[PDB]
Amino acid sequence: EYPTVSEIPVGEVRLYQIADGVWSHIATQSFDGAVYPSNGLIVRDGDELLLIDTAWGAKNTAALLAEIEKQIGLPVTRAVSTHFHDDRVGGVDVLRAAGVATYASPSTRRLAEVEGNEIPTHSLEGLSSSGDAVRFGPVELFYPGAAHSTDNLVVYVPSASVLYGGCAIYELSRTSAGNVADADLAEWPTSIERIQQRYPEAQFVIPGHGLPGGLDLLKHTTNVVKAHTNRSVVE
Ligand code: NA
Ligand SMILES: [Zn+2]
Ligand SMILES: [Zn+2]
Ligand SMILES: [Zn+2]
Repeated sequence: EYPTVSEIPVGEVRLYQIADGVWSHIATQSFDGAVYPSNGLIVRDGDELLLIDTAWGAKNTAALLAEIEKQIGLPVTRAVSTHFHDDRVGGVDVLRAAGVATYASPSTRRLAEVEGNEIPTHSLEGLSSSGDAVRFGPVELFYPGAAHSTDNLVVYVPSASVLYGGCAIYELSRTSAGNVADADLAEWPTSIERIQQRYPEAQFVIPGHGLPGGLDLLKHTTNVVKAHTNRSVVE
């Protein structure tokens, strides 16, 4: 029942409840002449909500806020962007105008500024070096090292065993490398292994784009990334 790319008109946002107090948000965007889906996370935070990632642009993010109020009815009070690309920070200004406190690591904030992308307000401490983890409300933020980008964070919800990999993790249907312009292809498998070693208890794994699955999304991603490094597509 997870919504697929052809099931979400561009400009609309769907929510999917993964576990008690955990939802993903799903939006779509035109990119490279195709239409791509994109996931973020919503985590219940007492009587408030913690948002992970925007919905890829101002229009989608406004629709995300409206859909959250329609379906959940609790206020989004904080948001964390997991890397500097537009599918993660595009819409930060909308969140800020809606009273959401926006956060990213210093590295993400700097890279967003260099790229010309929206810059989250707050700087997350303690995520500078590969292997660093910090608790942030009801989630753990983890910097596994460079992968899809040098700044990419992953997010674990310990109460629900939900691992949100962001764009460092590919859905199973993705057979080839996606947007790797800013990626560290050489470190990506090592970074995935750090994720596997830290969260072997994860029951649900949410990629940055596409269908959730289990922990075999990690090995699938390593396989695809390694094939790309070797100028190969297998699947
Ligand atoms: Na709180
Ligand atoms: Zn990206
Ligand atoms: Zn992405
Ligand atoms: Zn595979």
